[PDB]
Amino acid sequence: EILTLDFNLAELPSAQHRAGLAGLILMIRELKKWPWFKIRQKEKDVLLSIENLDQYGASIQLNLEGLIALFDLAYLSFTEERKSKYFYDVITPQGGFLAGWDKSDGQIWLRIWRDMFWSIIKGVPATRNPFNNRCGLNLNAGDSFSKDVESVW
DNA sequence: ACACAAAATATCCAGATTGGGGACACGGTGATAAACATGGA
Repeated sequence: EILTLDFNLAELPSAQHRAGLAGLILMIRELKKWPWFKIRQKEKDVLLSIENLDQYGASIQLNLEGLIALFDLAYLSFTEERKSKYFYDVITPQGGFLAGWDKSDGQIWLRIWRDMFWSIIKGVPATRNPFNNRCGLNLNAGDSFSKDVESVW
């Protein structure tokens, strides 16, 4: 189906509420700049359109497939191997649009952001339950997850 | 027992010299613990 949402910045009580709006706008724009997103739109009829973009208000329209694609991009994770200084691997999220803008030497700035994300915001195992299962998937292979999307939808 | 008078001018230091030589710490350590919050069937 089609689901439409509208939001205003004059009623949000927390700054993080306002920050999330810009974050999701950037995520949608990053989706709009990926060929595989257009391939998904052509095949599964993915709907994700920003209607109103002004100083105060915001509007969005999306379907189930668009939400699934957004979740796949945002919650993409991979596996990294670490050696003590007897081997151990650590699951690390991809980072979303951060990889698309980080051109620094070795993406060391990305490393700091990834460490904080797993370490504090995601200290609860909940990131790991969601993050580890998601990890290692291939977008080009059509891999997707929708068990959690149904509850959110 | 009466009265009168009770000091005046010159001068009050000159030279040479006021420290020198050596040294201003050595080692060992610079806290240790206990006091949780969210998920799926």
